[PDB]
Amino acid sequence: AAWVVGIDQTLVDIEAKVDDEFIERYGLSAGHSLVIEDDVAEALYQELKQKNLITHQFAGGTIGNTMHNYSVLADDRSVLLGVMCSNIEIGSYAYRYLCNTSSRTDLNYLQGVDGPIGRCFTLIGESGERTFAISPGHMNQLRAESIPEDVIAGASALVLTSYLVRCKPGEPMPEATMKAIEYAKKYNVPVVLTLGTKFVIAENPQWWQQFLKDHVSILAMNEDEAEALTGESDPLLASDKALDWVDLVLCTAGPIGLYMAGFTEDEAKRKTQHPLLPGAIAEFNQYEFSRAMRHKDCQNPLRVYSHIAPYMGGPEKIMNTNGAGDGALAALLHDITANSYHRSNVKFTWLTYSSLAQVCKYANRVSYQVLNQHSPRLTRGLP
Amino acid sequence: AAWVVGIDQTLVDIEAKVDDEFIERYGLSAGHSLVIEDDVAEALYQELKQKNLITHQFAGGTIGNTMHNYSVLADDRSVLLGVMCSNIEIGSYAYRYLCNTSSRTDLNYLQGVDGPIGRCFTLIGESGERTFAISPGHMNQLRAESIPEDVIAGASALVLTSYLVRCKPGEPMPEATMKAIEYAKKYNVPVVLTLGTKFVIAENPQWWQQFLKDHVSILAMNEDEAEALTGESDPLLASDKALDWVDLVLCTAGPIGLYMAGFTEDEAKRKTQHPLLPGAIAEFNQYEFSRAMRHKDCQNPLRVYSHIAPYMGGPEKIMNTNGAGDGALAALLHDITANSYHRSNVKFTWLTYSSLAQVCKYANRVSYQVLNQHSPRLTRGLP
Ligand SMILES: Nc1ncnc2c1ncn2[C@@H]1O[C@H](COP(=O)(O)OP(=O)(O)O)[C@@H](O)[C@H]1O
Ligand SMILES: Nc1ncnc2c1ncn2[C@@H]1O[C@H](COP(=O)(O)OP(=O)(O)O)[C@@H](O)[C@H]1O
Ligand SMILES: Nc1nc2c(ncn2[C@@H]2O[C@H](CO)[C@@H](O)[C@H]2O)c(=O)[nH]1
Ligand SMILES: Nc1nc2c(ncn2[C@@H]2O[C@H](CO)[C@@H](O)[C@H]2O)c(=O)[nH]1
Ligand SMILES: Nc1nc2c(ncn2[C@@H]2O[C@H](CO)[C@@H](O)[C@H]2O)c(=O)[nH]1
Ligand SMILES: Nc1nc2c(ncn2[C@@H]2O[C@H](CO)[C@@H](O)[C@H]2O)c(=O)[nH]1
Ligand SMILES: [K+]
Ligand SMILES: [K+]
Ligand SMILES: [K+]
Ligand SMILES: [K+]
Ligand SMILES: [K+]
Ligand SMILES: [Mg+2]
Ligand SMILES: [Mg+2]
Repeated sequence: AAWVVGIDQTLVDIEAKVDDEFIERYGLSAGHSLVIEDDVAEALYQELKQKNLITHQFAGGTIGNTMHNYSVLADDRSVLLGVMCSNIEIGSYAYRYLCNTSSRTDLNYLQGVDGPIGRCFTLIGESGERTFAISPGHMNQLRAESIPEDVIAGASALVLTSYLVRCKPGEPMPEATMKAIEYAKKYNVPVVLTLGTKFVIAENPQWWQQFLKDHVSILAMNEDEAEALTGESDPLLASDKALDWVDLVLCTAGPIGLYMAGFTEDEAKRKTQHPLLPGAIAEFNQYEFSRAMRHKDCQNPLRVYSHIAPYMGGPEKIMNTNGAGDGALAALLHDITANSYHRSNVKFTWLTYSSLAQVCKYANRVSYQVLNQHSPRLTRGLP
Repeated sequence: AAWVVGIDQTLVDIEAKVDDEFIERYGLSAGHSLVIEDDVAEALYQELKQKNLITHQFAGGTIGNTMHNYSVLADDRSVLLGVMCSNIEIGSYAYRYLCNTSSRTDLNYLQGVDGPIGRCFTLIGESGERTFAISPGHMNQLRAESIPEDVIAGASALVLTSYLVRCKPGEPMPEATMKAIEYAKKYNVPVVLTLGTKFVIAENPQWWQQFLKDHVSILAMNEDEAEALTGESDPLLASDKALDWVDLVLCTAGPIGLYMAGFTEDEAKRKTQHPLLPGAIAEFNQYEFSRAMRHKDCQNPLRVYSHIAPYMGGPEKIMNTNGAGDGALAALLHDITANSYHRSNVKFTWLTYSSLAQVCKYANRVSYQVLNQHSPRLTRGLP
């Protein structure tokens, strides 16, 4: 009855640990996600195989990962829009993508293409920095016609990544994304945007601010992406600034924990039972126990905030940080879809089922689980 | 480092509720698994579509289900041997099979075939009886050459179903199964056999007894399959009889619960702390807290037994019984693979990591989880 829908560039992650000389030889920069040309991708790939450097291969992609993790956490249906090879051979990257993907992530609406899916070479340097080298293939060949209106109509949210606007001139993926947003507005489905790297956002932060104003209900980002978007180095102030443009903000801050900022109907606010925290906004967590509402659904919207430290107190061992923030987003999507199911099975129009503080606690536990494994994709739910 | 391997006939389950007149019109008998001819399968299928009777479609197959459930429970690798369409189109049954299958069930060793995978029409009658109509396609075209010796060599168990010997004359699947058993014996890998329906076993129980003697370490069955195999209507006596032929028996008994029978080194026996149960074997659970050992690894083998009632006391609602016993088997496979990992990461050579009583408790919880959903395949682990 309730489900979430996402658009991704269909990607398999190919992971390898490499030298600093490896990153330079293929024109990459540490900590970036960069699209590379086909001839560079082949030389890079051939060298990884030649030197037996590939450590893992698995379905990837920001939104693929997030829909996968949602369905693992909720054991409920998500729908992934994107491309898939029209003829899949055994053992191919497309074959692996299907096998790797969560059983409850519906892949029946992927659009056939006459070329390969994307490859993300996830390169870990000696210093521990992570770099993504993207060989797109046909991953940006999703057409607007292939966007099922009915799937978006019944969805609790439409989930997007900023990477979807990055493509070669004339490819249809940006147009397909805007068609899905059109449908979301038609059916009052909240649009979720997660940001992809500070460097990309920094290319044109003002364009992204206007995009958020125009189309986005829920924003997810880490503190560096937030600084690139808003100019605020303080995650709390960056989140508050972004509330000028969206309804609800998830801003993760690594070892500091994570922040949520949103709106609630002033009449319905709920004060916290935790000590009031100091910050750039004094006592910002005063109404942490409130549930989130879209701004338009409030007569007297009150801004509310929450912060929660990592599930992991102290410097407990991190196996691999890749994907931790997107895991926090998957927890939020679970709470939002739970609210949709509880509404159909029936006052104030809520956005989340739980309070900001409760959603933050859940997101923190999910992030921890992702930190304790190599993949950005969970394959079992929380204990 | 540790994994389990299974051989299945690659099958998608197509489920429908139908009338008693439907079962007769296609030559079926309630409660059976029957192979049907291609022209009958097409008429049966066309009628299910015409009358919009299909309620669910999902990857099926006894061993596919069990490898899937193992990997969901353990969040560890299983390997599935079998066939797969060589060219997979989007939306096809082969495409669905790959998407449905657990992320940690390795499907990279499936053998290409130039025809369709199997279809199991799972038909639920008005009276609640379940019938399986099998359209094999190329599911029995697995060749012995396609059995990876290295995969079996490092496995904690080779898992088979009695259905693997059912095929058309001249098809290679029986020979491929015997090749895998050959490798299992070569590397001292225990062979697991689960029985598929009382009616099939009853066709030649003595052949199955000799097969078990010759090749099988671990036997899994329900009480009706056990009666067909052994002639014993009492599940405890049927399990004890089967210990004449195998090392360890899992005999499930529906609302009565389930039984385990095995061997332990007499010196290493552990007495229970539960009240001694009456039965056809007096105080049969006296050494319930012992771990299981293969008979050949005992100098003084002692027969040990355990019984555990259902996790569900009382007549609590059952959503769908399909697959509950095979879920219990997946729990046992988890405990056996855990023992293999704990051995490599290091006395008596054990078969299970836990006692019979503990394995029975775990198997009962898994069965309950399968009873509380429609599919025989779990998509999330235990809480
Ligand atoms: N170094 C760390 N120590 C403890 N917790 C961490 C650490 N890095 C990430 N986390 C947890 O994972 C969450 C998301 O991490 P973050 O690095 O902010 O996201 P991203 O994956 O987007 O870079 C954090 O809110 C925190 O709970
Ligand atoms: N009617 C029932 N009531 C309670 N528990 C059940 C029932 N049917 C099955 N179970 C549970 O599921 C387990 C396996 O069920 P069973 O019907 O024996 O296996 P199969 O699926 O092979 O027919 C049982 O041991 C029991 O724990
Ligand atoms: N959609 C998409 N995901 C990306 C891109 N670059 C990196 N990622 C993914 O980001 C994930 C880590 O957060 C990896 O699984 C990558 O596949 C990109 O250009 N597009
Ligand atoms: N997200 C958000 N929307 C606002 C805010 N103030 C006004 N709006 C809405 O944004 C539009 C600009 O007037 C109108 O639809 C307003 O209702 C704000 O602080 N945050
Ligand atoms: N391998 C195999 N599984 C079967 C057969 N008949 C029924 N099943 C499966 O048994 C399961 C229920 O226990 C279903 O998922 C069916 O697909 C058969 O002939 N072969
Ligand atoms: N499973 C099992 N094997 C046995 C039993 N008794 C003897 N064997 C073995 O079966 C073979 C027949 O002698 C030999 O390998 C014996 O060690 C028994 O009760 N159960
Ligand atoms: K991000
Ligand atoms: K990770
Ligand atoms: K899958
Ligand atoms: K059975
Ligand atoms: K079931
Ligand atoms: Mg990080
Ligand atoms: Mg049953």
